[PDB]
Amino acid sequence: AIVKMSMISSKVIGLVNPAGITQPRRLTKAQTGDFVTGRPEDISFLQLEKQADFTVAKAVSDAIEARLSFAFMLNSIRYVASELEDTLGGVYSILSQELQLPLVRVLLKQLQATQQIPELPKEAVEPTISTGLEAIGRGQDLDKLERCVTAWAALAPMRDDPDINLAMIKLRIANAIGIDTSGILLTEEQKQQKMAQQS
Amino acid sequence: KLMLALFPMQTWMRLTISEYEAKQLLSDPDGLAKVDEGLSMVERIIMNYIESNSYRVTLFEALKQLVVAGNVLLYLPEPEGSNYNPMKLYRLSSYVVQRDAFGNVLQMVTRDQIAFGALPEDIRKAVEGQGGEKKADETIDV
Amino acid sequence: KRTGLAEDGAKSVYERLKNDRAPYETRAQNCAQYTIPSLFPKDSDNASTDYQTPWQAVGARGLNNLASKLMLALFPMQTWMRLTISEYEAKQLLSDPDGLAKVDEGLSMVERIIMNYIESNSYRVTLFEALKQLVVAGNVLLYLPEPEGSNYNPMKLYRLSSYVVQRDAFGNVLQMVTRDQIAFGALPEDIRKAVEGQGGEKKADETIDVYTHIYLDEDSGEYLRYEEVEGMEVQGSDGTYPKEACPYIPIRMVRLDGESYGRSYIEEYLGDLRSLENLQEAIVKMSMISSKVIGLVNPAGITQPRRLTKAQTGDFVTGRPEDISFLQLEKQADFTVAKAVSDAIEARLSFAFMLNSIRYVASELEDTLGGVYSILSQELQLPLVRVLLKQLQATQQIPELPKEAVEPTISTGLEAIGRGQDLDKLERCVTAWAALAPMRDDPDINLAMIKLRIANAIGIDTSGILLTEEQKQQKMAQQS
Repeated sequence: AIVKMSMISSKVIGLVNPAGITQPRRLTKAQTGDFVTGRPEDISFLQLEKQADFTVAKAVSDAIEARLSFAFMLNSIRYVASELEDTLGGVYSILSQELQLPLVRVLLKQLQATQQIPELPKEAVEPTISTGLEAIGRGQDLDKLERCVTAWAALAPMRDDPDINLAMIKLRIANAIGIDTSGILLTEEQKQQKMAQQS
Repeated sequence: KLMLALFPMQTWMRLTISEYEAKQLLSDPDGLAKVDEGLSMVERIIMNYIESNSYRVTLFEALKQLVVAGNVLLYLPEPEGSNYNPMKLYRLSSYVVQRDAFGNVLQMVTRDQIAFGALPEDIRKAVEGQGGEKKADETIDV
Repeated sequence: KRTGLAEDGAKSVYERLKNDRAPYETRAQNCAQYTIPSLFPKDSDNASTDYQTPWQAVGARGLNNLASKLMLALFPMQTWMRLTISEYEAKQLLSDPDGLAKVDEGLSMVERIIMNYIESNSYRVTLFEALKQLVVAGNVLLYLPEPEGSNYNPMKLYRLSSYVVQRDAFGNVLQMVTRDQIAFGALPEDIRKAVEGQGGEKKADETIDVYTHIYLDEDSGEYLRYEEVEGMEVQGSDGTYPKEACPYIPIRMVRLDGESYGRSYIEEYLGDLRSLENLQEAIVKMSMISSKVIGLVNPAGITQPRRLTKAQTGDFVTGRPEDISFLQLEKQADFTVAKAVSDAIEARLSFAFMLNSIRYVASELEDTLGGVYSILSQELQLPLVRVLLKQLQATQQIPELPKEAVEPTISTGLEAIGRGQDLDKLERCVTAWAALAPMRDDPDINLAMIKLRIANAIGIDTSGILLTEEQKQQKMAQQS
């Protein structure tokens, strides 16, 4: 509607009042200047008076565009998923079970059928957990590991503090983080056997 | 946005081990770390295969089709040597599906118009045998 | 003697297929007319023709900006394809990870040689022209001539009007004919002798039509290529190319099932261009009308223009100011509404053409806006990287001794800009390893375990960079 009103507006028509004295022939057959007989009020141009309707139409169109943009994320990685992209329509979690997992379940088995990713663990089935949000960047294992290693870096000044037990604190903070320290942290037996081997 | 979220540059799938199921049959945690390293290698190889076969373009086309008309069938041909074989995207107009209430029942039929002369050898001989001679231009429905 | 698809002849098939190419030519001509018209002139159009400039003048800017952005993203100055190795399939047939490092170095050397060849042949300008033609009328045929020594041989770009293509629903069936005119002066010797034998006496000026036709072998074969000059082919040109490494590489911007090619990016914004150009033409014509000045003098008054004209500065003249008046274009509100609508159209087109904006101007900017630029990364990039290879490989310009894998190409931009992201995943792990030094004298922890764990978390391959227990043991034993 707005575009068609604009097209209507584009056309120019010269409304000349018959009761007047201005004759368009002498207007057309005249160069720049060239004083001509007539009155300006006689010549008038048709105009599209439909303005308020234009304003209300523009307001409604703006509102519809705003709601659609909010719906299409035009008015906005994990901030490109979890927040925004999984909040403006929860389809990043329904298409992670329809497109992501099925593809990695078929791609892995085919690549096993050929000799490109030989698997022979005999321990587990190595389940695929594509579930992007869950495993966007190999999970939140690097953050946990760096935090626990940084914490272990501290407490170094207080090594010569017989009252406290460094290993106990280290294991307690590891448990608090929830990280697995089966091999990272040497248990009592591991420490004793390492000391014996060192001799 | 969905293509930058679902399928990003960084690994998008993780291979889990279900700890305490492999620990019992394992010598020292170094074995668990080696298992995790092997899983990471498998993930890297999956990245390599997905990127080498131009899967991203087909996935983006499928994603756009899903947004406009949510449905697409992605056929993954069996690997043959190393020559790239991108998944042949099937739009809505080319395939049909049948589902029960649960979706357990599947009956998927895909229609592809390949002109004689480009028909896989087996199909070329099959169509030639069923009838007489097929023009190299006319389309053959498979 | 030619089999199916070629018995009638290259000329006949080209004439037959030209009728199916007409709609694409017409839409390309319309798109060119509303954008820069000189880009895609009509066949009849020739010298002495004036290309009236479009009124809107946003289509030209948008086309130029899209072409520039696509050149910058798809084909940057630095490397834009990465050679893969299919890890752990070579390790089974490889001695030590140092061999993997050497293989990676060789692949990098191959990539550098490809960059050198692409730059030395002015591929950038031809590719820019091809991208612009794709944006205005998405279809181009890029012929890559067989390398000869080291002399420059830029690809011979073929505009839409110079060739035809035939595709089935999949597009597997190809029957490509390219028409080019050579004025009997640059004709290679074989073609010149062929035409001289077929005909009588020719002139060095008159044009000679040369048709190159390639088609699928009727049997389980590859593409058959031959050149037809006038009725009969030339015995010299009997080349045969594999279905994979075809150096003609037809291109399409927007691919639709059934259609053999076309659907330019500007094709689906042609309505916006139409409306904006109509509005701008109306506004400009209104301005031109307003430019004319006419002195409307009321006859009922007493002011006579003759004494007004025959008077110097000052020179008091009898009359009344109200007698003399000038007609004006009072069409003002219409001007406001037309300006508002034209501005809205310009804004939508501008952000659609990226006017109101390597890796950010690509996987973003030229991605969220522009639909798919990754179709030109599988239709232009990969095919060119797969022909440059096997051509530089048939000639002795790149090493040819894989004997491990086929070394796939991941040329497609987003995936490979700057040899992937290996350098970041390496600098991060090296920075992590640089740390943990102060806690080395900590009997509680095993540093190697944390190093391996962080390497696994990053996902980088640590086969050679990090010495495992065994290799460290042999190294220490040998050092003694």
